[PDB]
Amino acid sequence: GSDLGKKLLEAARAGRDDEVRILMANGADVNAADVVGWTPLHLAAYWGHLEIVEVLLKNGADVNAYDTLGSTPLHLAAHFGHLEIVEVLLKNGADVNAKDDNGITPLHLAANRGHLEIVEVLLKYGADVNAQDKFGKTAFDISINNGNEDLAEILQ
Amino acid sequence: APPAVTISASYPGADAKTVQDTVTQVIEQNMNGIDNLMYMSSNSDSTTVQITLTFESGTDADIAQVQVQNKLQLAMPLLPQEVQQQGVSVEKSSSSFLMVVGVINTDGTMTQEDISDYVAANMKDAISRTSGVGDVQLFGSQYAMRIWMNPNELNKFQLTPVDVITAIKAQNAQVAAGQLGGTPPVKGQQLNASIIAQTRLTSTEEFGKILLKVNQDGSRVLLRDVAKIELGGENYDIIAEFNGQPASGLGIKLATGANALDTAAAIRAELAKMEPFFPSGLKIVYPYDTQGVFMTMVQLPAGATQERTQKVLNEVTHYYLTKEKNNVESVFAVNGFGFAGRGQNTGIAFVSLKDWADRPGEENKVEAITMRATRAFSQIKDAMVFAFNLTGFDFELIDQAGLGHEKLTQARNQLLAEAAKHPDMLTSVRPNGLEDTPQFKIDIDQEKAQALGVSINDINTTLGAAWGGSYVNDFIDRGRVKKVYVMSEAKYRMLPDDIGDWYVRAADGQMVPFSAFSSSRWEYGSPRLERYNGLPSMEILGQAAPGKSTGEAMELMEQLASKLPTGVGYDWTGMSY
Amino acid sequence: APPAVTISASYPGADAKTVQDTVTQVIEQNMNGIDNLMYMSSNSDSTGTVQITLTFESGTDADIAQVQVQNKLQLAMPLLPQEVQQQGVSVEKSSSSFLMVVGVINTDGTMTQEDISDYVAANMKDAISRTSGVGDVQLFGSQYAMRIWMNPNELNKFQLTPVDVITAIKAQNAQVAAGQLGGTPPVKGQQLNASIIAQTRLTSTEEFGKILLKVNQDGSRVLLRDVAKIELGGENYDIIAEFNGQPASGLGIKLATGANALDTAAAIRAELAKMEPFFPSGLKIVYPYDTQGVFMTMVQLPAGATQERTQKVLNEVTHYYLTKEKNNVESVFAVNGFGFAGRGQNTGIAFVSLKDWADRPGEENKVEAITMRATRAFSQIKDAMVFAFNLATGFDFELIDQAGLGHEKLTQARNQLLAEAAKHPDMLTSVRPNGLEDTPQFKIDIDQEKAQALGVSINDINTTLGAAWGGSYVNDFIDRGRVKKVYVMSEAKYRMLPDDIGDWYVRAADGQMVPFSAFSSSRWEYGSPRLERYNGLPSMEILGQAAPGKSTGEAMELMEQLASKLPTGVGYDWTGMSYQ
Amino acid sequence: APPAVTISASYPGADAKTVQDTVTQVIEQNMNGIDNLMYMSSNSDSTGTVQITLTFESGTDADIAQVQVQNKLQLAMPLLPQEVQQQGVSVEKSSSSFLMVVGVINTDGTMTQEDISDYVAANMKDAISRTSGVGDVQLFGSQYAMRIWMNPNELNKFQLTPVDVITAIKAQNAQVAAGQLGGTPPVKGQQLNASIIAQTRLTSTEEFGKILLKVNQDGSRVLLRDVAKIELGGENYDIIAEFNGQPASGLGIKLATGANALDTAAAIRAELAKMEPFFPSGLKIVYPGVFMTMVQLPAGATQERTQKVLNEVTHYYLTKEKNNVESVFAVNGFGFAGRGQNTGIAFVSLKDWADRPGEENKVEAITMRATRAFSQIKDAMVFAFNLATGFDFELIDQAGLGHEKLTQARNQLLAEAAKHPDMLTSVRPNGLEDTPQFKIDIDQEKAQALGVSINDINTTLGAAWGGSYVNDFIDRGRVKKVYVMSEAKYRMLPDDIGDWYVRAADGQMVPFSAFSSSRWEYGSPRLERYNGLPSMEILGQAAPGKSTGEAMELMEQLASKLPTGVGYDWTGMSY
Ligand SMILES: CCNc1cc2oc3c/c(=[NH+]\CC)c(C)cc-3c(-c3ccccc3C(=O)OCC)c2cc1C
Repeated sequence: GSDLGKKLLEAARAGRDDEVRILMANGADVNAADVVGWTPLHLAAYWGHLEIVEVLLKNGADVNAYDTLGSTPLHLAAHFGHLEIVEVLLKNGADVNAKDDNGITPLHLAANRGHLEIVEVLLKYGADVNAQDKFGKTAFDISINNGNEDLAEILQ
Repeated sequence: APPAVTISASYPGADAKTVQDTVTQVIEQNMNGIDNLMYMSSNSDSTTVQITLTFESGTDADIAQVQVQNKLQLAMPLLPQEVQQQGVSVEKSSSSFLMVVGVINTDGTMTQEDISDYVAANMKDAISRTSGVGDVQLFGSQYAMRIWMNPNELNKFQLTPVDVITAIKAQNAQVAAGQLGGTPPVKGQQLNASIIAQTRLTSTEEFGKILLKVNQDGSRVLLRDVAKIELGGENYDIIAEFNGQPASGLGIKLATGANALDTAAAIRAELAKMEPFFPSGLKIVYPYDTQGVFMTMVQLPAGATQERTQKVLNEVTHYYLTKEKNNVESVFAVNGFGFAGRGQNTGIAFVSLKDWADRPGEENKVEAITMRATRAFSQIKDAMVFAFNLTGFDFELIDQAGLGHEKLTQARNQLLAEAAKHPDMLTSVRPNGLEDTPQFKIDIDQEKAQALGVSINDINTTLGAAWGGSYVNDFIDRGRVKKVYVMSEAKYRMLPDDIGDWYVRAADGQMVPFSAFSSSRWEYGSPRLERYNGLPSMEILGQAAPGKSTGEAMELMEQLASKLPTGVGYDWTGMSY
Repeated sequence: APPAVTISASYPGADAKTVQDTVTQVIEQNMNGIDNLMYMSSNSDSTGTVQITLTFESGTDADIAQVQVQNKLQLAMPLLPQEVQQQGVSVEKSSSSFLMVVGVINTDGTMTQEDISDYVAANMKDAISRTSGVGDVQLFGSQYAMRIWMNPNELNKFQLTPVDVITAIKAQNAQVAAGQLGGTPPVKGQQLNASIIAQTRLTSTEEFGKILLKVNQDGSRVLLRDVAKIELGGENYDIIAEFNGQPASGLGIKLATGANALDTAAAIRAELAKMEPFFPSGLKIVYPYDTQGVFMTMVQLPAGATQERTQKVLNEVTHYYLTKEKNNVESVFAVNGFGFAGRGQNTGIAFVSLKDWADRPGEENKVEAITMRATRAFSQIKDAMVFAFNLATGFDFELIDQAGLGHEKLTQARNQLLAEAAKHPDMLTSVRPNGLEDTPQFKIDIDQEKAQALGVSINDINTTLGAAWGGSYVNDFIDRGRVKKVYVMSEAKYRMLPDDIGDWYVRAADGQMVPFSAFSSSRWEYGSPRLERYNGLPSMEILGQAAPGKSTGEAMELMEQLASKLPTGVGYDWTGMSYQ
Repeated sequence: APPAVTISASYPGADAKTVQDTVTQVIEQNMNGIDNLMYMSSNSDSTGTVQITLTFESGTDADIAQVQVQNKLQLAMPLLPQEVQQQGVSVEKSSSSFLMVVGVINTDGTMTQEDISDYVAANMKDAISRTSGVGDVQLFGSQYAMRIWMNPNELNKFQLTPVDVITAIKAQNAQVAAGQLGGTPPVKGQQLNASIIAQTRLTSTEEFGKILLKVNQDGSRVLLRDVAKIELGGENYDIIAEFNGQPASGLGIKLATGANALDTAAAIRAELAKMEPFFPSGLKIVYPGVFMTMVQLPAGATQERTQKVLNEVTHYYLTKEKNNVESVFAVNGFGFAGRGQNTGIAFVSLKDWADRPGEENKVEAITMRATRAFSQIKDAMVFAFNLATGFDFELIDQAGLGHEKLTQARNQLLAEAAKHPDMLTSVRPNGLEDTPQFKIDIDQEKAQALGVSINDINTTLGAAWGGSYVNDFIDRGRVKKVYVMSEAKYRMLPDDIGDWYVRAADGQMVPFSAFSSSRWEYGSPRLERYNGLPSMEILGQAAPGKSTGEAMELMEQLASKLPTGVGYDWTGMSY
């Protein structure tokens, strides 16, 4: 974690698009992690800053970065309802069936919060619908436990 | 001033939200039918709760306190058991210190840790009962018996933190056992005597030989065989120094309405009674007395460690002990305590100058020194370091429609963005609170926990005792009542991968690691949730730009606010009311 | 009048006798060594409520009286049932009557009464209660709670009890302190410092829906929604307001003893002005009672009377003002389930506001004539004691049990006194009891021996019975940012009739479900729904008016004579107007 | 005077150290933030009792003080044990003494002091405390409690413990909320609306006797009757009150600040004349001008022994001074600087000053004589007296030394005050001395090997030997307590310990003898603290021809010679 590393991580978090462009042109590591393994792409995917996600990826950011628990920026975007950013990440080669340490996939997360449009974009890009987390659970099982019949219908 | 009563409560190991939703909201919902209350504000930290009720100018501070204490007494049973046992305080006092009573050990026989317990066990209470003394803040902690649990050894003998706690409550008891020949007695009874059964334990020796279980062959598993046992602080958050050496002390606030000068003398008279009986080396030093003194505040960004805050306090101390030798008699510095609040990320330094007569020239007076000092400390990285003696504006952004913390933040951020686009009216419009930070979120899978026969109560006691600590009961240390705390030894509660080394016993006697029924991810949450008149809030400070007045700046802020998302309100408080 | 401190407690699911003997008596016994105390009275209701009123000398410092009363209350707090402590006992120092009513409607009809009452309770009530001068605040409605409406068939089908339900809800709607990573004392060099977030309070009907009750041996899941309906709904369903026939809620605001009526009303309108901008579309404040321009209407049916039956009377009363008095009456704010003398199912009240003084010319159009006409017209209403009045020479008689005679004998000795006062029209007109008559109650007896034989615990029986038929406050949850209560109760249809007792099951130690009828018996008996007390002993308050022209001293003097002839045990005292 | 507020709490069955380290210390630690406090002192004693006395600056509002003190205590109630909260911790201004004392007696010999006290509680006390000018009214006794007097032989016989009896009472003397038929919200169209009434509180000894403890496998029931004697009795039996040898109760009445004593005293006498027609057979009111007689037996001495001596005292006044004495009101278990089975105090009411003519029938002449007569009593100090030159010294533990070292230091100072009888005389402790006590250790290992729970052990011991306030009942429509304790004959001597059995996890009854060991040791029956630290009050006075301030300089001089960690401080009328 160097100085222009920290300047970027913080800037990617707050959505200051100008500042991200500035720091990129002065060689700021696009894979600067913080103490939990969050690259700027993690931060941007979490806090819904679409431009910065494109701009980082454009400057060669790791689309499949792991945090210290196995979780990728796609996971974050799927979990919190950031549709365009899900699309944009998967466009640049985001692993659709990435698993965190618990066996949790972006689909599991999107499913569990009932983010229906994200679920389809995911299925579209090759998303193993019979994936199981550590407790044996599919995105279907999740849809049943949440009484969410619109999703079970999408899952067929 | 307008008088302010301050409620304070605590929840060992709780987060801001837990605190807010089990304590803060509950107290606030019952603070009513109280005369002359202007407004009410509150804080809930990832440490602890402060509710501050500010009354109409002219109000009788005594009544405000009595009335308040009484409504809190009626809410007491709605609070969690853990909170009540710590004991809430309700105080009527100024929010600035009257003085600070430093305590050092010139022979170096006693550590920072030992000194603070001396102060807690022998000095604090008497000073606390001195008339004029509103609040007393210990710069350190009183000793507790610390049971530092080992999870490897606990799992070896199929015990959990639940077993430890159960045994500590059974074997560190004080039993009422009646009497021989007690009343009503049979005719001709000659003997009357007290029955003495178990008494509280007093030593590490004693706690260590608490018997946890007998194995099926016959050997004995004692508490010293699953834990390290030492006297150590109730908390470890606050550490102090006096000219760079280990120290403790008492921040003493003046009771609303008391004589400052008389209270100072009374405090001095009570300390004169104590001195004769100090251990060899202990010595009172007087680092801050209210043209003569000032403070220096240290805010690090939230998520900062004690170790890093100590680095910044060292540079602050160093500057006064080296570059300002001829003006500064002494620096009392405290890691973990800040002018506003507590936490691993803040600190304060009380500075005492040499006799006015030995600092000739306008460049060695208090204004010139503090200014130079702040200029000197502005060249410090990721830390707001500001030195000051003892008016812009004070604005609360209020959640008026159940929006949530995530949403109120965006509305706060949108107001800050707009205020930055008028440099000619508003300068440094900053938020007074803190930012969200990475926190570890762990889900208990109820299905798997049930399938394996693992109690949720045993799970959450295990989690919470190990990682946050748990006040079990009381013990007597050199004749004073003190707390017993069970918590994990530092090394088995530092990293995420350590979660999986804690085992919990199932209904069928088998050990089950947390890994088996838990799952975790990172997320962001608040380390300080604010409330203003019962509702979520965010305090924003700013000042009026040069050659422009308060009212115009306020009028602008009021206009900017009208253009915030639906359900976001505002109000003026403090100086701005 | 003289200053009064009021202790109010609530015990959900409790009958009047249980309330009295478990809450009231215990508090009462500590109410001594209180300076300037004239007298003390109290009611214990089968609505599960106590109201101890302590009345003081004139010129008594109300702040000091409240402190002295509360200081003594604290002696009893630890002896009160935990269920009472948790509801929050209150000590207040207000006038007995309202200063104003703040009404709330929805002009787009998009919010039911239940909704409106939850909005006022969660966004408006507290701020108003904190406003200075506000002695007491009474919500006409009830804040939402999470309602688990259990179905006993479904619970039996899966070998479950309400106890199981309650246990699962305490485990899975928990808010856990889990500590930190990198917390102090750290291992030197530690960089990471993060809070540990474990379970947090549930926020939605959906989250309660999925609470896991059991894994079956065949691997299928039993969720809370499989054995209950789940929804937001009132903490209780006893209080229903209307404004001009439309659904409403509101706040009855009483003035604090000694406070300035005009300043306090100003501060309320100030604090109401801060709220209005953030309302949901449709919501509106209205002002049906300010304090001749206004008057109330008391509505009291006999005990045992349902909510529906009181609603018909309130309908007939609202109808008279809205049809017959249109030219004078501006608004009517009617409340079912809350009346003058506290609360019941059998009680009600209407706040009536007239038009402008200058739109109502004639003596037959002023407050007196109107109230007279209304009162007169309502007198012909059957099975109801309705009268209308704005706000003098009667008496206030307490009949006291002073030899442990009991409630039944005291009723007998009351009636003897009333039937004798019936034979003295010359001196006494309308000697009437101020309280309620005994009504049928369902006495049930747990057979201990059969319970022990079958291996079922009494705690499990009594939790199953109380929770199903009375409700149980389990813990808190968080609704749109605010802390609120979670209540477990039977769905209405399974707690309506006596045969329903047998459909509930308790699980024994050996895993077998035992129906409630295996270990109980029941029979009808009578009993009180408002047990009165005076200066600590069981009492019955009798009201009356001196006969036309006779003085209250001469009326009082005969009541004393009549009372002399009552059985031994039975004394008397004078209260209210008749004390001085 | 200077105003003073007194916090009283009670932990029944508790010894002095238990009360100190569990209640007193905890309350002390929360007595901060209280305005105008000069000093604070407290005693913790073997009868289960704490007195904490906060003394305030002259001219301090004693009502403001009461309130600030009360609120701090209340905020600390959760820190105190359950059994202490349930007794009630009172905070009351202790400044004034009694306006007047009203004794109540029976002349038929048909009523115990428990019986009379219950009558006073239920028929007189409240009416009196409502009387014009009356503040606090203190009962000399309690109301009745339902007493369950357990039998360990009958308990073991049917394989039960006191834990079982307590559970059984909590379940069968219960009154819980059971809701309604057709309660809201109903099904619309509901006609029926009826409260459900399940168990109610029990009302009589009969109903407690029927409490079902268990059903044996042969069919037959075991009732609480079958293992306990059950009777209406007192809340506690530490004190015995006689008026001229007859059973007594009474009311101590105080005057509400503001009000007038002459008008209040007639107001009370009026109010008592009203009740006097309604009394049961032979119940009389008496009114005790007055001097006192102290009684003090040695360490370990019993109630019965103190009562023989009190009776002798009452007899001497009623015979040898029948011309001068009207009454002797005798209190056994209370005195100056004392509570306990070995202390007592007789209040002697004299006749009119008119009818005692001649210097030999005046108070001083009588008391001198009485003191001569009583000095010929074996194993008893008995001083007669009527209530200047003395001091009040607090020896203080300043470094956590503990009781034994603080006693050793008190002795060092007292032996030294003997050597200057020229300046100092009567240098003595105000307090009590250590005394024999019965230490019983539970063997943790043995209890676990047998499957005997420790909580079952400590409840069995405490419930049987110290008594236990289980819950409330309703006696003639009045809420009253229910205590479980052993019948007296099975909790008297050390051998009685082995009679008590405990059921283990497997079902076998295990005697106390199998998992406990015992011995005699010494310990305080009255521990003192001063400004929050352990203390020992020392009293004295200056000799002939010596000012009091000179004698103080010498105490201070010797006191500066004591072991390291021992300090002192001046209190009371030497402050
Ligand atoms: C002419 C009769 N005079 C008195 C008779 C008394 O009888 C008492 C009987 C009691 N119970 C009977 C079952 C109890 C509990 C306290 C009594 C006190 C008492 C109350 C409070 C504090 C101290 C004492 C007390 O005993 O005084 C010692 C200084 C008492 C006091 C006086 C003056």
